[PDB]
This record gives sequence, C-alpha cells and structure tokens, in this order.
Amino acid sequence: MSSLPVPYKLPVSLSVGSCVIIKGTPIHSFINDPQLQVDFYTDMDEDSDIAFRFRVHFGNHVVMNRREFGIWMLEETTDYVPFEDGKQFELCIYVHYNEYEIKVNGIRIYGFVHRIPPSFVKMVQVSRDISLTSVSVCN
Repeated sequence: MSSLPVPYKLPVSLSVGSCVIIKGTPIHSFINDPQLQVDFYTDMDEDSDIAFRFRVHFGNHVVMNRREFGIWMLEETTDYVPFEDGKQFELCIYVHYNEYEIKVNGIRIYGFVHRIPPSFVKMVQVSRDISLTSVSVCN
C-alpha cells in the first residue's frame, strides 16, 4: 500500500533522449539469492521480444541480455552492483543513440548497446525482490 505492485508493467514509448527512472528498495534480503529484474518488451505480451533485460543478483552481479522469437542471445555481465540492503536506490536507464546507459545512485555501471531500435520498446516490466516506490519516463 506504501508501494507499487511487483511485478509491475508499464506501457511506454521510448526515443533517444528518453529515460526510465526506477525508485525502490531491495527487500527479502534475508533469502539466499535476492534479485531485481527490469525488462524492456516490444509488446504488451510477456511472450513478445525483450530488447533489454537487466537482472541484478544483489551483492553479486548483473546479467544483461535480449530475447528474439523466444530465444535468448549472448548475455553480458558486470560485477558492479552498488546497491544496499534496505536502502532506497535510484536506478536510471537513459536511452542514448547507441546504448542504454544504466546508473545506480548517480554512478554509471554499464552501457548496453541497442540490438534493436529503442523505439520498438512498448512496455517496461519490473520484477523480483524490491519494494517499488516510483517509475518515471522522461519527456
């Protein structure tokens, strides 16, 4: 009631210069493998292609990938996961001409190069072990 439903599904239109800003807090931190997942889908169905999946294993690493016609492509990872148990974070995903830039609390942690045009994204889903306070899509 203090937070948004998770999983969370938001229709979006993205263009270069757009952003998706997610404010939330890691929860269930006492479980073995707490996670956060953000998916950029090309349609409202969860069976549609995923232009970009950002999946954090808190305290461990992030895995990023894309899905086309049900098939996952080669993933990318980084160990830089500057989140804190029980503390609110600001996760910023900026849509540049060439990549999604991901920032956590003002710090760039990765750039995921576009494999399809970001204008093809129609929905953002946020899932797993967070309390979600706000999602903002820049004008």
